[PDB]
Amino acid sequence: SKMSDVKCTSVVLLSVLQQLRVESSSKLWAQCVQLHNDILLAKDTTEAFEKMVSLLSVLLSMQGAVDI
Amino acid sequence: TSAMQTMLFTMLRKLDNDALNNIINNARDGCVPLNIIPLKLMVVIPDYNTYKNTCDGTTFTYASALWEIQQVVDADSKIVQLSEISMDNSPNLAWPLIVTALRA
Amino acid sequence: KRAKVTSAMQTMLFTMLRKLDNDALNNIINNARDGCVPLNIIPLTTAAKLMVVIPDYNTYKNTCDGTTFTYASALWEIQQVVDADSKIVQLSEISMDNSPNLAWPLIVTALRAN
Amino acid sequence: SADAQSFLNRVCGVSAARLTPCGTGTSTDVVYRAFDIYNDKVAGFAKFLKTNCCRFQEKDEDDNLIDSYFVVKRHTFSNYQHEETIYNLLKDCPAVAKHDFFKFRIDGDMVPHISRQRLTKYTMADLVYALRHFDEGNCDTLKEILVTYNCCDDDYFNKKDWYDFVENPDILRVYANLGERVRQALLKTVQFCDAMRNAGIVGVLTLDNQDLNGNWYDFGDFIQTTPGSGVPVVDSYYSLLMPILTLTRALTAESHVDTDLTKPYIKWDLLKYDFTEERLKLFDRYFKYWDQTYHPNCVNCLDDRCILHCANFNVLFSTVFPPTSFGPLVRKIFVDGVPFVVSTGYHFRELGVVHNQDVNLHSSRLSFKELLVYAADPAMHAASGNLLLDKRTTCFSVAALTNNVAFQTVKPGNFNKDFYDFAVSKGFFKEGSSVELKHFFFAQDGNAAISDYDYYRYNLPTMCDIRQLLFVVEVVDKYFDCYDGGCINANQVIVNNLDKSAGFPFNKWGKARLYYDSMSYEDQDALFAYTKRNVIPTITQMNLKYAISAKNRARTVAGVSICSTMTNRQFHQKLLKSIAATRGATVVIGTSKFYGGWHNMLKTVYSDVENPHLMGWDYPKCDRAMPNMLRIMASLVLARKHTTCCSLSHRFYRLANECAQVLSEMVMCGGSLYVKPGGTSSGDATTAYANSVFNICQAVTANVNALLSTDGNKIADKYVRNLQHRLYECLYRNRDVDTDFVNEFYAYLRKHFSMMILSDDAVVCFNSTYASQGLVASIKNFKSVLYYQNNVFMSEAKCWTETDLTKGPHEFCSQHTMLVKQGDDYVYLPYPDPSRILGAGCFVDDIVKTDGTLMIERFVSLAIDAYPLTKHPNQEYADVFHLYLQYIRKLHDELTTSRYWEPEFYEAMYTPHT
RNA sequence: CUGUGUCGUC
RNA sequence: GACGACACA
Ligand SMILES: [Zn+2]
Ligand SMILES: [Zn+2]
Repeated sequence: SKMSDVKCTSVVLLSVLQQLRVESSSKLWAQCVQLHNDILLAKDTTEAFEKMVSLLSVLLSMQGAVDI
Repeated sequence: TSAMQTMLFTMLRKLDNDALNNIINNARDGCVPLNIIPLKLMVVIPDYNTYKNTCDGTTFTYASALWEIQQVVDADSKIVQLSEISMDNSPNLAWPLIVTALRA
Repeated sequence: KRAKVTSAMQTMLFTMLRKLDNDALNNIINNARDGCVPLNIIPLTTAAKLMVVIPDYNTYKNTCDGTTFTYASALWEIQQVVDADSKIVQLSEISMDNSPNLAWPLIVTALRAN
Repeated sequence: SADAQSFLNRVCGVSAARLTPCGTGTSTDVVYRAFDIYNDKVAGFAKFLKTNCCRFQEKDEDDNLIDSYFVVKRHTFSNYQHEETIYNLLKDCPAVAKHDFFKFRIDGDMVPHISRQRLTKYTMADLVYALRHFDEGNCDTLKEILVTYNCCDDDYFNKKDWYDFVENPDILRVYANLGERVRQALLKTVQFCDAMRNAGIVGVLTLDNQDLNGNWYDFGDFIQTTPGSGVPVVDSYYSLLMPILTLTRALTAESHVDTDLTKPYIKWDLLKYDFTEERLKLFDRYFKYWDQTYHPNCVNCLDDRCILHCANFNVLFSTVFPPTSFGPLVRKIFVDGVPFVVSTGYHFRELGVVHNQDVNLHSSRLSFKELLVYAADPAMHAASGNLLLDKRTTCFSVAALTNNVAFQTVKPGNFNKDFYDFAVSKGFFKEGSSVELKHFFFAQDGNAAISDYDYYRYNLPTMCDIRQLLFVVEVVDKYFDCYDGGCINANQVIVNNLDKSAGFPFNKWGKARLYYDSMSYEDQDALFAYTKRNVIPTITQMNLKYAISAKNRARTVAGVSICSTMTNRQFHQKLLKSIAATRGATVVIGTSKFYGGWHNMLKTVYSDVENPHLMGWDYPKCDRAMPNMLRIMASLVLARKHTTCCSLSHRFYRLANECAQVLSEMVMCGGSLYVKPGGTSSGDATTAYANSVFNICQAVTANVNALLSTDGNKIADKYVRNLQHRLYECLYRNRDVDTDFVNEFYAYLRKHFSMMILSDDAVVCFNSTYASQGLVASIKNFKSVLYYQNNVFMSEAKCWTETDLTKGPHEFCSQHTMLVKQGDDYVYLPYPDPSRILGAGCFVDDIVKTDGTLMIERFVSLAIDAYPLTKHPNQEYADVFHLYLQYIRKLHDELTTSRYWEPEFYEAMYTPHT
């Protein structure tokens, strides 16, 4: 049961990523969408975790939201 | 706007993974990765009181895996060797210090 | 409902006709056998500016090297090289070592060098 | 022994005395060489077992075997004398393997026999066969044709997927490496046909009588007459050879200085568009004897069959001329004394050069229809746009319109509304459940639309077999008899979704409603009359779509301009509405899976098949791969209903308009025009029915090549043998139409192959015993037809054969089928994938459509098609729909007999209306 | 984008 | 019939 919630949270992660006008670059958005796609197309619970934490590293590299 | 961020934070505090909360805590207390974690990582440490707990020598605990510094950078772009960190010569710099690590 | 769209099409035609009633086009149609030439040659022969899209460094190397390259059998002088972010890129920043630091698709624009 | 050595020194005679005893002194009768025979008993293009051959082999220098065999047979005196008496006439032209007739005594006494000279190992018939009837795990005489001719290496096949087209497209190069050989074959066949005419030899030319080195042999089916008059019947050879002339590109050397593959490409004149004299010279060089008047242009044809013939020739004849001369032609039309540059003609890759007729310089002003036809051409757009060189794709770039290319991103779909909290609450999405959410709204970066449009790179020039197409068309039109058609006026047309994209440039000022309301009825009809005499090229804006899928590929939908659809609707609405409004036929479009629809459809497919086993298929990249000749065939089959409304010239101009507008038009992907090589533009008005016509064409072609390529000497029936005889005869003989046999073959198909064809997705109910004896087609007969006609490869992992009847089609229209019980009335039910249903439920396209205001109607339309899950034996499948109904009731509550809280709604949508 | 079916007001 | 929605190609 730790794959459906992971895929859905990856979807909401890519959504909140684009919501910050991150789509205004080539490398960053290409890598982000590759992460999201390889999360969705995954079945393993660990690779999805690694790509999730990489997406979260992307989200925290900027300063749009830190400590609610 | 804030609804997506709220849902994301709730269902990140619902997954409850080790590396996930590790990254979230480090980003809460200042440690921000200057790039995307590859699978060569750079992190900023806005202080030193919350740094003694994470790195010690060539060992670096981050992303639930091991990292290893290769050279440390400071604000004025000097190579701070890792035995300079002490309780006396601390306020002689701007606290954001770039740590350049590597995988196993 | 009708006058508006008629005027739209008419002024659009007469506007793209400003950069179309030049002398190079009249020259190339004065050479045809019956005043009829294919369309695929009109820009290739009389358009006074080139736009080449470039996905990576290897195609750039052999398509737009130096400053004067020859496509469509003419000299082209390069100005305003830009990348996928609509960001100007100097000719020095396009190097093999720095190629992984800039956007992949470039847009090199040249002018017909007489 | 010594007899064998004498046999060797005697077969040698004048050639090299270093032959290898391949087989034995006796006839080695090597098995399974595909023949092309036609006599009073057997007919077809099949793979009979040879018995008379003895394929000796010479070895090259250094004791290395070489590709050269002497086929020593055991002929009789009669045919021996016949062959000698028709070979002494032809002993001078090059395309004659030196038969070298002689005698010996191979029985101990008095036995005659022949011994060939340097033909090949494998035959031209084997080349054509192994290229047509392609098997992914049986192509043994195709891993040798490609190897023994330096085209590729042996280890190229250990690479898995070596044979595919849509992946590993270097096989195109490995095949095209045979182009010079096939061109030498064409040349030699011409130097043979003319050598026969000029020497008086009347007879027939077949494929298995040539050889890859170009040589010919088996000169027995001829007969001698007064020299100077004899004509060879060369329909079969050219017809069966055609489909590989554009698979190996036998005309890749006419683009050179002296037609060799070393000199530089012809520096063609940029301002030359006619090419009709070069076309006549191409025909006089390669098909000097193809016995039917070939017109270089297609405007000088006689009927749709002449159009198919001439266009099928030109689709190969126009791979030589530069791609910078096709597309529209332009002229300096003056308006008020100001030079306009618009289209006064068109050069088609197949239909030749066609000129308009309502063209006139020195116009004082322009009207609405004139402004439309002007601003719709790519002429004024590509004449003033910056020259473009797009290195991201292969399609011929034309002219960037704006000053900077535009990238567009594909957003990710919403997720996790309260219909996931409830899904995880009500015992779903737990550890390894029977269902798992496996349908997402995937996302793509900026460089997606152009990399997806680049998938037209799989569309190739294809020269279909014309003597077979000119019969498949009749069978298809028989499949389309029960529909009425014909041109309709403006007032009689009906338009739905009047607020969609009106195409480029028309989308810069409004939707299609704007133009449809601005134009008057007289103006629309005059534009239609004008387009029935003039050719109008248009532009299709190809943009990305936003939908859910189980893959991560992008979906690019195209929108054609409005001046194209506005006329195509008047042209085709009658026939399309008639196809939609009829039930019980083959093409099932306009059906309704509700109210016993699925059950009645499946019964009609089970109509009266004797020993039934269902089937199914899918064409990979169907739209990106459909050849231009098959698209033109579909257009002509749809236009065949016009016989009392428009003359031949009107209908030809309508076909040319359709081609220039939807087949090979200007596509604006991004901010720059491109040349679309072919395929079906999604925004076409008639694409869902052109795909049906193409579907029936592929199925009938598979049936024809399964009934011909079967060994007629192994057909226990006494009627199928004669039906196959007359099938081959109506294919490659009798240039006219044979309504008798067309009717009888259509009846045979309807009785033993019950198709069910909604666009691009079909299900069949074939007689299993016949499809096992080879009397009809199977998946092994669809894969091959695809590989040599549509230029794709149909993997057997997406094709299902159901050996049972109780359980219905595994998947038709993405729905499953479960034979259910409705009160002692066992009927069929369409049920979908529960993963897809749960995905559609949880997610939503974009965040304005969260089910918060009045959007429960979104969730009712999911249980309307997810009801039969409740009747599945797996309890979780039923719990899918029960969870659906529970949360639909909770939605109805929090929002406070069409009440969607009780299941007495979905139960009614599957029992007949009354 | 082209259509096909199925639901909701006037 | 007008509008909106969902599903299939
Ligand atoms: Zn003709
Ligand atoms: Zn008509």
